[PDB]
Amino acid sequence: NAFEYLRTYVESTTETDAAVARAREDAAEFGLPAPDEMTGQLLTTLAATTNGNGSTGAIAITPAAGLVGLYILNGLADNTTLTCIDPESEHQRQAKALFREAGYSPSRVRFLLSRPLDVMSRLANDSYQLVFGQVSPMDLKALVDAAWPLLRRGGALVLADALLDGTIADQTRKDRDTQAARDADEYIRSIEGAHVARLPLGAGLTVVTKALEHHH
Amino acid sequence: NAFEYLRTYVESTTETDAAVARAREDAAEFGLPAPDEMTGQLLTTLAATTNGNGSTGAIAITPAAGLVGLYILNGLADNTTLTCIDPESEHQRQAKALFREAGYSPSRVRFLLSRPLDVMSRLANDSYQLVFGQVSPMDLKALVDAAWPLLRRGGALVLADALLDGTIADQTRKDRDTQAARDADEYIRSIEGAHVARLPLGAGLTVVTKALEHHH
Repeated sequence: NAFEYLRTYVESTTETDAAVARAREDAAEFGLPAPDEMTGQLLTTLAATTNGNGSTGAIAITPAAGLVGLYILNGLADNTTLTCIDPESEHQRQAKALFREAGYSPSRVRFLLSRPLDVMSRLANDSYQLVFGQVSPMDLKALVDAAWPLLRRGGALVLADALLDGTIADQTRKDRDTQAARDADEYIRSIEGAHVARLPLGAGLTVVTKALEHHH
Repeated sequence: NAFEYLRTYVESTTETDAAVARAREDAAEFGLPAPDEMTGQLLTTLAATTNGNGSTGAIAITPAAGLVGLYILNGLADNTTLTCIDPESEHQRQAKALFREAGYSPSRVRFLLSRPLDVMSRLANDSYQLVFGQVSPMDLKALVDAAWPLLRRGGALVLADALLDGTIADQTRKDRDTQAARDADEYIRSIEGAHVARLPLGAGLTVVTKALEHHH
């Protein structure tokens, strides 16, 4: 109930961006998983707060990198890049187009036509300040193991719909997916030197940031 | 409906912290406004992601600075301080005690026994990476004007319950408060070089971070 009145007021009141609205329309036309406006604003916040200094930039692992990427590019420091990863070629065309239409230079974005877990093995460790992942619950754990090394301290890994609306921790709900999402959550909460925040956005967002060195 | 199952699973699954649980019990015993566990985790994330370099640290403006402060201290870099602000002396005793009980050194915290809007005039501009405010809707605008100058670029101002559960933008709802919260929201969305994210936490959280310099 109350979630939607908040959503409605925030959505019906956020100044519309043409490039963003276009990317949201495109994603919907192709049936792609697209984080809502509130989740995107939080992506802009993290891209803006995370440290661009010494950072290559951000990584967006999702079929709809255009929508997500636009939110990230809004906050990211100019001397960093957005690296998008998806194996589908029309998704590469879909993304580069949206960036082109928005006023973005090609030098700010990089698209890797690959399966996420295959190419992350080819990126530099400790070089990224932000990683957004939109994957299947069965890939969550692998994505965490793949992304963690790439993340810099003060860096955040953002996992969309990772909580399956709370579906997890439910006797009735036996499922290949629910069980994988449950193991991911339990696994994520077990890693050391990580800050875990699980928020009421989309189907439940898990953001895990790499802790800085602490005396306490 | 779905918000609580997510909340329940996340709350019932977040590894309990003694110092934090104590601060949450204390706040409840004194009837103080206390952000839930999910909002606190997001505070840790921002304290961890924002830049401690060249920053004095964070500011917590709230009657329950102990609970809020503990979440912030978890992420904040060691070479920064948490500045708490409240005019009530038992709140100062309440906070310093909770920090003392948690393993925190007195050098990491600073308490200013003052009314927020009176003392912010006495702090250094462009020196803070994070400011959390828990105020009345009638003080929101003034808090933004007071906090903005103190915030560094890449810095975030976090305003608790600023959306009044979406209550705003409602013909029926005439009110001294709703009208002030509405003007604050409209005013906040008008400032330039600011990233505004409004999220479904508490009664509606507004976080506005100071944008970095952008060519785009």
